[PDB]
Amino acid sequence: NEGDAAKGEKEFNKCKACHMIQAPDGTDIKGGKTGPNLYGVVGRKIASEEGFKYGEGILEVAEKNPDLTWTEANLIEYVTDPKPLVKKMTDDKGAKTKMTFKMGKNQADVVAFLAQDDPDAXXXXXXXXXXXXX
Ligand code: HEM
Repeated sequence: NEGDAAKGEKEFNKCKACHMIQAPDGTDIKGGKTGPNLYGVVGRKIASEEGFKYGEGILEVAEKNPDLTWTEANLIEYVTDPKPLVKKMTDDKGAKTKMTFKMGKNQADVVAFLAQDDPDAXXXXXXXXXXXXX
C-alpha cells in the first residue's frame, strides 16, 4: 500500500493500450486513444478532460456531483472495479462504463503514480466535502 509508483508505472502497462498520459504538450508513456489522458486525473474532476466520448454515466454523476475531483482514493476504488463506483453513485443501476478493465491486486501502488503525474493538489486545496476537495 506503500503505494510505490516505480511499481505503479510498471503496471500502467496494464491501462496504456486504452489510455494516453501525455501533457498539455508531450507524452509521458504512450497509450491507446480509447481512454482519456490519464495524466492529471489526480486533482482533476470526474470526466472533465475535453473532446472524448465519455460514457453517459460518469457524465451524469459528474453532474449530480459538480464536485468530484478524482482524489486518488477514488482512483483506487474506480479502477478496482468501476461500475460498482460509477453506478452506486448515480444510484442508477445499469452503470455501463466504457471502461471494463477490473484491477484487483495493486491499487494504491497505482493511484500513487497517477497522483504524481497530475502535480497539482496545490499543496492542499479548494474545497473539502468528502470524495472531493480539489
Ligand atoms: C488501471 C489502468 C487504468 C486505470 C488506472 C484507469 C483509470 C480511469 C479513470 C480514473 C477514469 C475516469 C476519468 C474521468 O472521470 O474522466 C476512467 C474512465 C474510462 N476508462 Fe479507464 N483506466 C485504466 C485502464 C483502461 C483500459 C485498459 C480501457 C480500455 C480497455 C479503459 C477505458 C475507459 C473508458 C472508456 C473510460 C470512460 C468511461 C466513461 O466515460 O463513462 N480504461 N479510467
